[PDB]
Amino acid sequence: ADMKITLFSSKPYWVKWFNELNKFSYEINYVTSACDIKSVNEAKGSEAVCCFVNDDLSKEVIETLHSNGTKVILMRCAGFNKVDLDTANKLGIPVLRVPAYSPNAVSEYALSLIMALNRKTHKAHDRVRDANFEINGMEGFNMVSKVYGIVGTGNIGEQLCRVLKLGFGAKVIAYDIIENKAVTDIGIEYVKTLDEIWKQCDVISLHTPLNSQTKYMVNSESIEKMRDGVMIINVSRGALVNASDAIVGLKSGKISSLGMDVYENETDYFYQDHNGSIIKDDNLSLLISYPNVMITSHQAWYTKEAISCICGTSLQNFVDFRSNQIKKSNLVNNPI
Ligand SMILES: NC(=O)c1ccc[n+]([C@@H]2O[C@H](COP(=O)([O-])OP(=O)(O)OC[C@H]3O[C@@H](n4cnc5c(N)ncnc54)[C@H](O)[C@@H]3O)[C@@H](O)[C@H]2O)c1
Repeated sequence: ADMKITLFSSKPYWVKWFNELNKFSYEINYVTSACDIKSVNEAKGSEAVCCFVNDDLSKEVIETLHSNGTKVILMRCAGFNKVDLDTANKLGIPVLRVPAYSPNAVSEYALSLIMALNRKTHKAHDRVRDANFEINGMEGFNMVSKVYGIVGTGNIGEQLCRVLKLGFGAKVIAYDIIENKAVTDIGIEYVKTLDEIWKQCDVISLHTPLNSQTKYMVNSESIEKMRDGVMIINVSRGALVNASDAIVGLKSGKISSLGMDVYENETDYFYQDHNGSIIKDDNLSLLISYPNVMITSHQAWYTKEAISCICGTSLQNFVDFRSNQIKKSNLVNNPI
């Protein structure tokens, strides 16, 4: 019990890294299933549980977890939108996240999606595999010929700004409620209203969190106000884009391409192999089938450095918990 971790939403990459980095003699119970009320029993007698972005740390499961001997929750990710902190606080349970995995991983993936919808290397790859070497349809653009707008000049945003403005010499505009200095210091200009981003930008990448303001940022109102042939990247939170609006945009031609590593109803799909079963989500089924849409299963973060840091940090969180030395930066809630 005292040294046992039950790790929910296990996959081979989790096992591989958590073992490699487990230098502290911890017993790890890897559960393939996700942490929901049907699964929370598997943690019985486990002092610590480790969860990921799509686990269900709801009031009831937390209560069960506490009523069965677990005392610390380990978020092996920086997000916690699905953890009822209040239940945890009242039960004296710390939740401990990994606030800082390499943001370059997410920014350079966002670039990846741009390059891919641009030069269409996947399309090329799918054709050549079928012995079709015709390149009609794969005309791209020089990177400097488009105006990139970044919404959210934070930790990931800032990086995408550097690589663009610095690596290609492109014209880059930012919209943010604050104003990251690193962005203004390399001659990138901020616009006061998003309405300017639409008017001026050819490819837009979103790097804000999801909140009552940013939700459905991309919708019919804004899509209409956008340029023709706009490319939209979104590797942040799926709900920044109203997918059915986005489809209308794509159908009517207003939107040239769409790249998303995240999706509003992603919880019932990502990370799992569901071949042979009908996706019942029609927007998601359609987006996947459209030929100018990149949809990937929330993997922008998955580099060697990011997952090494994630696992190593969660394990470290456990040892900190037990030496009563929790790092302020990793404690999300406030238990008694
Ligand atoms: N694997 C993945 O796909 C993955 C990995 C890490 C982070 N993310 C997502 O990327 C998003 C941002 O990442 P980050 O680490 O750079 O966060 P961050 O705190 O460093 O930056 C968030 C920025 O959004 C700015 N902003 C501008 N307008 C805003 C508005 N109207 N409402 C709220 N914020 C506004 C804020 O000032 C802030 O700087 C996160 O929401 C996170 O969910 C995805």
